[PDB]
Amino acid sequence: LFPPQIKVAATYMRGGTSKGVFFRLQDLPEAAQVPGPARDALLLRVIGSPDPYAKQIDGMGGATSSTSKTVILSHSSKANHDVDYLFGQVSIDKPFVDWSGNCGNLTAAVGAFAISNGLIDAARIPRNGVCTVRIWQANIGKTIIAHVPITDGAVQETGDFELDGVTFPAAEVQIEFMNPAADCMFPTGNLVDVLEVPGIGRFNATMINAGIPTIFINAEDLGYTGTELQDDINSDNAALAKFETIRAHGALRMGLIKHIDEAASRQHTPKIAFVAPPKSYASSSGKTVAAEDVDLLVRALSMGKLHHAMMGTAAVAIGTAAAIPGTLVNLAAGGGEKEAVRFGHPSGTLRVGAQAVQENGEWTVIKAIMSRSARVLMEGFVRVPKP
Amino acid sequence: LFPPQIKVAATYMRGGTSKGVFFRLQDLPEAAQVPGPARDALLLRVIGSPDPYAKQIDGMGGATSSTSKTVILSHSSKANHDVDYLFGQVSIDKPFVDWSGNCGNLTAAVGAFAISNGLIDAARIPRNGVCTVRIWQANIGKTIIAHVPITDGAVQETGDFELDGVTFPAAEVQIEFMNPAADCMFPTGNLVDVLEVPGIGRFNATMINAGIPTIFINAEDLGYTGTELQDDINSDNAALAKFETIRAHGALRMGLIKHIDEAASRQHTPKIAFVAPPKSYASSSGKTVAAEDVDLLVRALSMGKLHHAMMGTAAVAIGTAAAIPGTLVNLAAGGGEKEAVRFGHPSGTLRVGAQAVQENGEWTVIKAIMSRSARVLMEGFVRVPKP
Ligand SMILES: [Ca+2]
Ligand SMILES: [Ca+2]
Ligand SMILES: [Ca+2]
Ligand SMILES: [Ca+2]
Repeated sequence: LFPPQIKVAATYMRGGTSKGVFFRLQDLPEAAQVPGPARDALLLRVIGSPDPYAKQIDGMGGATSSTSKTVILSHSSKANHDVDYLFGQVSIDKPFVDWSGNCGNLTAAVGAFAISNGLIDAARIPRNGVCTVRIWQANIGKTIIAHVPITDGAVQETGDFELDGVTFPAAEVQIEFMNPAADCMFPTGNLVDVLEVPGIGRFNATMINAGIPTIFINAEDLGYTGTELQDDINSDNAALAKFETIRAHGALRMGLIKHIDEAASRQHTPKIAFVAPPKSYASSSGKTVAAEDVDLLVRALSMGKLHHAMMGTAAVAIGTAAAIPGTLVNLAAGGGEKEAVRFGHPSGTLRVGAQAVQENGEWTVIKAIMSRSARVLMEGFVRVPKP
Repeated sequence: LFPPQIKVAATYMRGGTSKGVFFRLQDLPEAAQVPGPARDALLLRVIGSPDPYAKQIDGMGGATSSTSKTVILSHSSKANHDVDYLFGQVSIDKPFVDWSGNCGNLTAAVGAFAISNGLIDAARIPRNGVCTVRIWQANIGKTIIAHVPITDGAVQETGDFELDGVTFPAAEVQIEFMNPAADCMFPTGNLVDVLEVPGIGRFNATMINAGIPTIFINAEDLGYTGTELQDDINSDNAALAKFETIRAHGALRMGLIKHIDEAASRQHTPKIAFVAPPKSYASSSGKTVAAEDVDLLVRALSMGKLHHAMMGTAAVAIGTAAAIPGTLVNLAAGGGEKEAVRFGHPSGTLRVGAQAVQENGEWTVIKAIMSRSARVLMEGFVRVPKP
């Protein structure tokens, strides 16, 4: 006996440079309406994981970190919030869904999905204009604001706003990551540190907890320039192994793990990235990024490979770190106080703003801001074999 | 000033080791219900192409040949057929949909889709048992038969049938490719030819038109063992170019194209593949394929890269060629008469049957047979901006 597949109401969306499968909590099977193995098993099967072929041909996944993602949204019980946002990074190779972080790219899609699916107080949705969606990011306990355009009572998806890494234009969605610093911003208590990896090297690093726990290293310390593309790194097993050990040692120094061996099973956080001063390069689309077009270069890894553009959470970490004089990110951008930076990633450029202000002689960051876009790709029902 | 996206009823399915977006003809926007610019533009946009980033983040595509596919199905008005099947291979990088060939992997999905969407006379569907779907493959003008299991009047999707390259088991769907040889099996009139490839060299090749036009060369004559996985070839841009030049010159030699430059925008057909005698190797999943487990090894390229498993149409070409004594495929399997072969591809093994009969010095093949599986991944509506 092999019962028919179940059907679960879902929407497949692009948010920024990421793709995800979005669910209303109430649309999930009863067993999956709370965190736990039942929920994880459903999401794993929807995506096509675990997959020893690493192709996700038997699911909704695209076999990359940017395309192996799930989102569960529900009404909020938090004061001054409209929607609760839970994000699951679905492992391609392991039966594991990681709930330890946010997805900054899908935030624009979160706002749109909430409006389109009855998760926002109707009084907050104008007939035309802007719907300000106040998102409670339930993974990290942070407020994120999405300013979603509205036309004729519906989300305005289409438009002429272009973002590097996104093939086609769409409507601009402004996002505000409120109070991004973990609440410490710098867990080591230092703006810069030296990560000692005995027998491998010594590496200047800034370790910051804002957007997502992130370790920034200088490109030159790795023999890189910061202009590298995926093909320069992602077939280099030695380089990948090196990034992973530095990430592990950074995780230990940040107090995110107690023993170095824990890093193997904790792949999603912290992120590791490398920075450099402005330099001209051809992006992955063949478009020239001039040194004059950027304040710095940043490349980041996700789930053990160089990311094709930039993770939204990592973009928050870049903006926040750039606003603090003396961080490796700030110094790559020429030092001094900074309200915003435009950085060069493999697919082009991204501008992120972060207002740092002194209070009691210490830096505080009110918010980090960026613009993304989002659109529905498919809507209806996903199917999996009966649980 | 920017109209909403349109909704198009569609089903996203896995068929064999491929994923595709399936449409009823009548569900398409009127402009796309005939061949031409409007249809190709729509399918490109659904998939997320052309994409200079080569990631298909802004569409249904998975940025690989196995995952950049569209299918248009309708009830057949042709005598002795149930469903008209039109397959479009959507280019990742170019504004092109290739209509020159079939997709053998998606054939099982075509049968299931036809049953589930009223494209076959209900009187032909048993309440419980197997529904024999007669498919008119409209790209190549051939009959293909799909034997789809039925439970309680609906397609039985789930089951315990396992196929190398498919993550999870599903219901077995037996497929029959009727009279696979082109209306000639060997367009050159020879079982093995010397293919002259200007700027590269000359190669012994079997060029066969069955399932899909295919050029077969010995692994050793290209400097390979036949045990190669994707990482051994797909980052070797010199090797890839060499393959493409040979593929182009083979296309010309087979009379598929009139001029060598036509191969640039005819990428789906012909295919190029290399063969070897049985050898042990670890598959892409880490599973050992023992030499005793197979009759030969075959690796094939699709759209310029080594394929992750095997194309279904190339599997037909392999089975058919193996059945004709003296082809490079037959010789790789040790020669003599063969009614079926199991070959090793990067993902494991696949068995194909194709009995050949000799009369008056000529071999004919009534049918090529293999088993696949299919399942619905998502159903509902895809969205694209208003055309
Ligand atoms: Ca990628
Ligand atoms: Ca293919
Ligand atoms: Ca129709
Ligand atoms: Ca592939």
